[PDB]
This record gives sequence, structure tokens and C-alpha cells, in this order.
Amino acid sequence: QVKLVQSGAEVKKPGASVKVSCKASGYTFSSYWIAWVRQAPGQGLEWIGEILPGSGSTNYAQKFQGRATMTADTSTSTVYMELSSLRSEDTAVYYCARFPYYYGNWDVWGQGTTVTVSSASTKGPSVFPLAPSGTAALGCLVKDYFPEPVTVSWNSGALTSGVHTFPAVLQSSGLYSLSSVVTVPSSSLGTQTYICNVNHKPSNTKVDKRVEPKSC
Amino acid sequence: QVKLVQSGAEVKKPGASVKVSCKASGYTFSSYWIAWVRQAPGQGLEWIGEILPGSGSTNYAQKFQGRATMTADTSTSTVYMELSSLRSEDTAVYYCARFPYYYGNWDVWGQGTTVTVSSASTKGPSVFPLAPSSKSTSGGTAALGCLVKDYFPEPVTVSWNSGALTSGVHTFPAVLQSSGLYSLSSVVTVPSSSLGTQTYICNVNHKPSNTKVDKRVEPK
Amino acid sequence: DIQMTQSPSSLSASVGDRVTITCQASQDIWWYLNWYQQKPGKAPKLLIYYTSRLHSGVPSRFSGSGSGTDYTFTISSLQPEDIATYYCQQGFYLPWTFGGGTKVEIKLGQPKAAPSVTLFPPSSEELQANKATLVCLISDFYPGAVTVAWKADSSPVKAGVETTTPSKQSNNKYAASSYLSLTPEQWKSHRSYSCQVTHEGSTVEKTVAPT
Amino acid sequence: DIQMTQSPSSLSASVGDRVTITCQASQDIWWYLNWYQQKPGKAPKLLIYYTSRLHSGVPSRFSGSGSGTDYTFTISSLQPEDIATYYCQQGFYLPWTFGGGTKVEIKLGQPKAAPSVTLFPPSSEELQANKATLVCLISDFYPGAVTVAWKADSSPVKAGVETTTPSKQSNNKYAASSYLSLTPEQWKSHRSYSCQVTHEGSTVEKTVAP
Amino acid sequence: NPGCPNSEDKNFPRTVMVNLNISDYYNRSTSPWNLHRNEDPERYPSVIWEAKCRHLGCINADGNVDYHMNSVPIQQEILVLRREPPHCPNSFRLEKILVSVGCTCVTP
Amino acid sequence: CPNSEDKNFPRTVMVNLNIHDYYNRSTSPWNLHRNEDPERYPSVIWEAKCRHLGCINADGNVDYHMNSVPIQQEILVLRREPPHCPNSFRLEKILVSVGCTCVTP
Repeated sequence: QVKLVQSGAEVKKPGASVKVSCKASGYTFSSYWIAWVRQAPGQGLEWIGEILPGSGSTNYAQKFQGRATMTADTSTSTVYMELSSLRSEDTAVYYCARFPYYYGNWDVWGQGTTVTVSSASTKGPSVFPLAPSGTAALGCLVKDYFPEPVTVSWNSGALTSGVHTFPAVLQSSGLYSLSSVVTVPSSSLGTQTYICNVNHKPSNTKVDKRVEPKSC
Repeated sequence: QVKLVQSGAEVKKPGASVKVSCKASGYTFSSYWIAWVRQAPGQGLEWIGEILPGSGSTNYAQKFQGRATMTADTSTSTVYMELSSLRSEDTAVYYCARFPYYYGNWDVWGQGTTVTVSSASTKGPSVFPLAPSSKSTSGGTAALGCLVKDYFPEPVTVSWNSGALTSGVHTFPAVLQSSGLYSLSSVVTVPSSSLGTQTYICNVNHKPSNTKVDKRVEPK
Repeated sequence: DIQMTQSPSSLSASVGDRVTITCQASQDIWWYLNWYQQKPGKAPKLLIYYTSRLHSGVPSRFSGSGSGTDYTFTISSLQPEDIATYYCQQGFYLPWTFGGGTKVEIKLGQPKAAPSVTLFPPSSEELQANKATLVCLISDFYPGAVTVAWKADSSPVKAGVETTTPSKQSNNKYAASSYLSLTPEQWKSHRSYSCQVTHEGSTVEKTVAPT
Repeated sequence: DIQMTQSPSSLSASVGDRVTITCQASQDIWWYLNWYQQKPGKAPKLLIYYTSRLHSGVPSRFSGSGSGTDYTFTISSLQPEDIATYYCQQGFYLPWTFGGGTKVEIKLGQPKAAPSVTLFPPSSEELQANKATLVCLISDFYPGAVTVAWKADSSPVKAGVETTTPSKQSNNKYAASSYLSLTPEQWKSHRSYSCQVTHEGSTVEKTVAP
Repeated sequence: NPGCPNSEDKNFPRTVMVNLNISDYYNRSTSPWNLHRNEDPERYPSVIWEAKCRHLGCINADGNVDYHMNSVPIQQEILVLRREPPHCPNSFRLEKILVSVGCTCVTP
Repeated sequence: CPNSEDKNFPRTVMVNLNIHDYYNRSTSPWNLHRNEDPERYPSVIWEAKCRHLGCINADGNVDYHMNSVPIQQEILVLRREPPHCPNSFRLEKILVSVGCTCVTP
């Protein structure tokens, strides 16, 4: 019943601002500090700042002072962190968490808010065939899309054996690329047809691509 | 305005009990400890015990535990010390005092209650004349007086010739006998030539016992 | 700031093993050291506070100890639900600082498996588009740590390499992929390019040439 | 119990002098040492608490200092209204205990005065009453103490003596009295009785005979 | 504040609140000593180096142990803090312990 | 004078207060000198100081081939800081000579 509920996922451009909300219940809102901590991708937690809703006193990590503002509204049991001049490095899951001061621990945490800061815009992929050469490997290169995800099937779902769709790389441009490959018998390459079905919902893209064995 | 007011003087027999009261005003009665400290005649100070009216928690000096009981009444802002099996060594002035605990000081004190533990009862004195010299002259004066013996309680007063004679009169403070009774003497120094002519009478007034004696002091 | 050194940054161990993580502060922190657990896809959770005290409901296989600058966290018997990243944090003075974390994983009875590498050259169509991408697909390796190096003829190529983090396949082996971005000019001005994947001291290499 | 040794037990000084009193506890008391002032017939008053802090309304001529076991109380400029007995008290642990006190007086420069002693035999009337009291009245002495010894013929009297405390007369000298209780038999079976009063090394002696 | 007591304004029994912050002689001595490491993780200082005299006697100029003279530990009373059970920020106690800092050489 | 808020920040500890020859016979003898600081606990520290630069032989003379040296110890003291309240204490460490020993140069 002590509980913190945060606003939803956010996607922003560099230079924009984001404002995340944290709604508290199950305790006396004015008398406990609430903090914000972020988890950047991979590993690492980092403290941002804290606010005591009762008094409005704040403490910020020096790194964030002037760029992060925390506010609290006793009439709604809600605290807000606003972070301005977003940069790519601000991409992270942001948490609010209650911070009993006697031991200086965050005992209850919100569910997290994913903040993606990217200069990219919604974009469907270019698909290129990866020509093969007793088995062989062929695939498709699904290049330069945003955001995740893309799905891939082979021969409209008729071919699942030996299909391996690899997780995407995230390029410094902000776009993703992935590859899907299928390993098939070599005798079948000139008879059997191979088509990869690349669906990217956010952009409404559906491309089907024939993968031909080549000049050899 | 922080104040403590105590009940009045007490006189008790050995083996009796005494209960003194201490009435508090000018502050939140339930939130401060009140203590009792005594002072025996000519001696220093001695802590007896303390009570927190709010909770009724008490602490006593080991010497007094079981013999002193402190109680408090929130409805009247009054604290009581009761001391039982009184002995002559319990004769003392008893003070109540408020005790803020953080520094452990008595900051405000009551006015004190005199407790006398005595086996004596109200008794008027016998008066005897103290005949002047006989052997007289020297600087031409002689000394005569009255011995005021065996009275209780204090005080007795003495005058000479119904207040007409104040010159050279010296009434001495009383001695307290082990019996509990007091005795004193009053003397006057007068010219020796006047002893057979001039009359000398000492007027001994003891109120508590309604005594009034006048005594002719003869040279002989 | 109080700097927290946590070690090691990651580890793997078998079900029922004992795991020990260390945390060291840059000055005496008077037992104000907390430990958090962040399981994959979940919010962090307080496990231990004030060095050794267990938060309500936390299993007793978790414990902490230490004093002064030196602290430890111990999992007595590692369970599958315990796969997570663990962090220490000092609560002695502002700003509140964390150790770098320890990512904890489970070894099963699983043998070392070398990676399969498949390398594809740029397609005609992408060359048409005035772009060139070499695609090195790495699969079926265990454990999950690989390094990828690319060469143009025999010389290391730094620029234009993007490599994924390793991730678990549906069998319990790992996959990764590496992408080399070139101008079509670069692609054509060399006789060959190679993708070299090193896995626990042994390399697997593939090469491709414009043809 | 924590024992408090206060020193000196009394002292005398002139108006405007600086007076220092000492209090030593039997173990460390962590600055929890208070000082009280008591004038004759009155309740003690808190002057200083926690070693050196002044109670509300207390003159700033009073101060205190010290640590551990060893504490001091100081009157910077002694005034007449400061004649009193001063007590320390530890507030560190139960039972609360006091020093024995320092009685503070003014030097007056008053000259020594020898006592006048008047000795009265028992009266006929009291002998009639089968009682016998010798009465030794002692007056006009300064400073304000004497010792009294009684003799029966030449031998110290060992029983029946009751002697008052010295007290201040209206002329600033002191008085006391001593009473010897005898049976009328005792009184008649001796050739003389004497009251001997010693003051500052000189003894005034009076004798009476049946 | 879960698990750890509390104190009143009263401050009885008396407490203090303490603000938390922010050589070759042992070998060359006629009464030489070894240092031994004493560690108590609930004590501050946690680590105390305590002297222990090498021999019952002292060492002459020819480096032998003669028993006419005695090696004795020079002891020092020092203050330590002990965090007592139940192990809270408010469960500390002052203690004075006697520790040997070194050894000196004495005529019996 | 401050206050113990529940918070306990900045961090403190609360400390419960208790209800309570060799210097002359040594070949490197020492005098004890009294150090008193009325805002420190212990208020009184006895600090050693070696009698002579040399040690003392069996005939009780000062020979300069052997040296009297002070043995030092780092010790904990509490300092009651301004404003001088039960809650204004700070931990400190000082170096003090406990005694003297006799060494070959």
C-alpha cells in the first residue's frame, strides 16, 4: 500500500524538456523525501535530486542543478521532475523513490519511466538481400529504421526452420539495423524460392524481398 | 508566572507522619518533575525524591525509599510528600522545587515548610528570680534576672517593670533541652545603690499556653 | 563526493553457490551502506540497509557485513530468481553515490561453445544506393563474452564498426552481430576485409572480397 | 553515589573582592554541575546550571567554569546582597548530591571583644522545688564563637551541661548561654562550681559557692 | 527509523551526541617488543596495534638476555567507542581500555 | 543549542555515558606532565617527557652511547565544540607520549 505511480514512456529530441510525474499513496506525503534516480542503459544508477513535499526543500546533485527542477503539490500527492536541454546521454529509465532519511535508503520505488532522447524520427527500413553461396546461409539486412521493433518472417511464415533473426544494433545516427538469416540446403537454392517479410508497424512498412543466389 | 506554594509549619511526635503539599502554578503541571529537598538546622541540602505528575513516575533517594511517598493530583496542580516514622533527625525545612530534567537543576522553589519532630507538648514555664550580686559594686552596677524554665513551644517574651525598664535589659535566646522543652533567661543590669529602694519585676508572657507571670526579684 | 568502488563488475556462478561482492568507500561511512537489487525489467529494490539489516520480506540468503570503509554483500546460496544487478550506496553524506554495480548470472552445467561466424559483403542494391555495409553474424557461443576486430587487407579498421551487446538465444547460447560501414570507394580500394571474433582466447575469422 | 567535595567551607572577603569556590566530584560528571545561593530563612535559588550557564535574571557578577571532576564558581565583585551559603550539585546521575556548602561573609574590620560572663547560682525557690540550675550568661563577644567548660570544685563537670549556639546581638557582638543542671544535693556537696568561657585563647572564669 | 530505539528530551540517562566528520624503536630497544594487530569491527578505532615484550629480561650491549633487568610494557589508558547491541546509531558506549604501546627496561 | 531531529542528518552517533612506578625505575626514565583542556574528554591527559637524552647504566649514571626515546600513541578524544551543548561533540585524534624506552642509536 505505500505506492508510487509514474507517468508513461517519453520520446524527445535533443534540446527538448521532459516532465515526469510521481503520484504517492499510502503514507503521509508531506513528511517523507521523494527522490529521482536514473538507470542509463546497460549498468549504473545515478542520483538526481530529492524534494520534501511539506516544506518544498530540495537537494540536487551538482551535475543536475539548474537543469533539473523538482516540484511537489500537496493537494494532489504528486511530485514532478522536469529535465531541460535533453541530450542523448539523458536516455535512461527514470525512477522516483521515497527516501527515509534516518538510514538514507530508497525504500519504495515507482515503476520507472523510459525517457528516450534521440534525434531520429519515425522511419521505415531499407531491406537488402544477403545472397547465399550441404547447407548455405542467406538473409536480409534491415537497415536504418526507427523506432523498434521490426518483425521478420520467411515465406510468409511457412519457413521457421533454421531462421535466426538477430537483435538490432543502435547506430550513432539513432537508427537501428538488424539482419535475419536462414540456413537452408544448398541443393535447393536454384529450385526453392526465399522471401523475407519485413514488417515495421510505426511507419507502416511491409516489404517482401526475394533473395536470389548470385553471379557464381 | 512559575510558582510553588507549600503548606504551613508542622509539629509532630516521633513515630508520627507528616504530609506536606506543594501547589504549582504558571506552567503545564503534568510535564515537569517536582522534587523535595530538605535542610536540617545548621546543615546543608539533601535530596529526598521526585515525581512526574503526568505519569506518576517517581524516584527516591535510597535512604528514604519506603518511608517517603510522593503523590500528585492533576485536578488540583498539587504534589504531596508524605514522610512516616518521624524521628528527631527529620526535623528540617522541607522544600518542593521544579526540576527540568535536561540539565538536572531545580529552577523554581517553594517557600519551605518547617517540620519539627518533638516529644514535647504545649507547656507554660516556671519562672524563678535570679537575685543580684550581694557581693556588689565594681563599676557601681549589678545584674539580676529571671530564669524562664521548661516551656514549649517557642516563643516566650519578657519585659521588665511592664515595659518601663528597657535600659540594660538582655533577653537571651533559649536553649533546647534534650527533653524538648526550652529555657531562657533575661537579665537586667542596674545601679547597686538602687537595689533596696527601686522595685524589679520581670513580665513573662507565653501565648501558646496562656501564661502570664510577673516575678519580683529581691536582693535579700 | 564519496566514491564507491564495487567489485567485481560482473560474475557468473552455479545454482547454490556462495557469491561475495565488495564495496569500498573513499572515507569512513559509519555503517551507512545500502544494497539494491535490480532484476531484468524491474525497478530496483532495497535488500539491505545500514550494512547488515534486511528489509521486510527479503530472503535470508542475502546478508551484508563490514565497517569503516569496507563492506561486503553475500548471497549464501545463489538461486535463479537472484539473477540481477546489485548496487551499493552510501547514505552517509550528500550527494548519495552508488557503486558501479555487479551483474550476477547463473552458469548451468554448460560446456564452452565456440562462435559460428557468417560474414556477408555489401549487396549490389546497396552499392547502387552508394552505401556499403559488411555484416558479421555471430551465434552459438558460450559463455557470452566476445571481442570483434575488423581488418582491411591486414590492417585494423577502427572507423565505422558497430557491434551489438551479446544476447541469449532460445537454445542457451549467445548471439551478437557486428556491422562495418564503408563508402563503396573504400570497399573497392582494398582486396579483402575480414571479421575476426575472439572468444575466450581463440579466434574465428571470415573474409570477403569485392567480386 | 557521587560525592561532591566543596572548598573552602567558609570564607570572608571585602566588598568588591573576587571570590572563588571549588567543587570536586568523585567521578567525571560531564559538565552537569549547578550552583545554588541560599540566604538565611530563604529557599535556595538557582544561579548557574551546566557548569557556566546563567539562570534568567541572575547578575553577571556570578560565573562558573571547569570540566571532568573539577569545577569553580566565581563572584567577580562581591556585594552585600551576596552574603549567603553557596552549594554545588551534580545533575549527572541519581541520587542528586550536593557539596557541603561555602558560607560567604563580608570582612567588617570589627575589633576583637572579650565576653562578659555572668554566673547565677540556683535560686532558693528552685531549691524549694527540688531542682538546681546554674546559669552562665555570656555576652558582648566578637568574633562569634566561644567554648564553655564547667567545673565542680577543680574537676571538669562531665554531665548536665546544655549550651546554646552563639547569636548576634543588636550591637553586632554575640551572646550565648550555658545551663548546668544539678540535684540540690550535688549543689550542696561541693565547695564551688565554675563557668569558664574561652574566646580567642583567653578564658574568662566565674565561680559560685552554696 | 525501523529497528533502532529512541531517546527523550529529558536525556536521562545522560547521553552525548557526536557529530561525525566530513619507527624502528621496537627493534633497537633494550626491552624490544613485537606489535600484534587487535581488530574489533564494533569498536572505534577498529584496529589497535598492541605491544608485547620479546623477553622477560632486557638486552645488554653484547645482545644477550640478562635477568637482573626486566622488560615491562608501558601501558596507556585510551578512549574507544563501542557500538553495542542492538547495533544502532544510538547504541554507542564510551570505554577506556589499557593497551601496551611499547616496552621499557626496569630495575626489579 | 541544535536538536536531535529524527532525520539524524548530518549523521551523528549518540553515546550512553557510564555509571562508574615504571617512569622512575626505567633505564630511560620519564617525567609526566599534566595537559588540561576544559572542552575535551578526557579533560586531563598525562604526557611523557624523557628525563635525559641518554639512558641510565647499572651505577645510575647517564651514558650517551644509548638513547632515551619517547614512545607515542594516537588516541581518541571528544571535543565539545561551540556552542557547548550535550549535542555539540566532535571526534578528534591526538598523538601523545606514553613513556620512554632505551635504544641503540
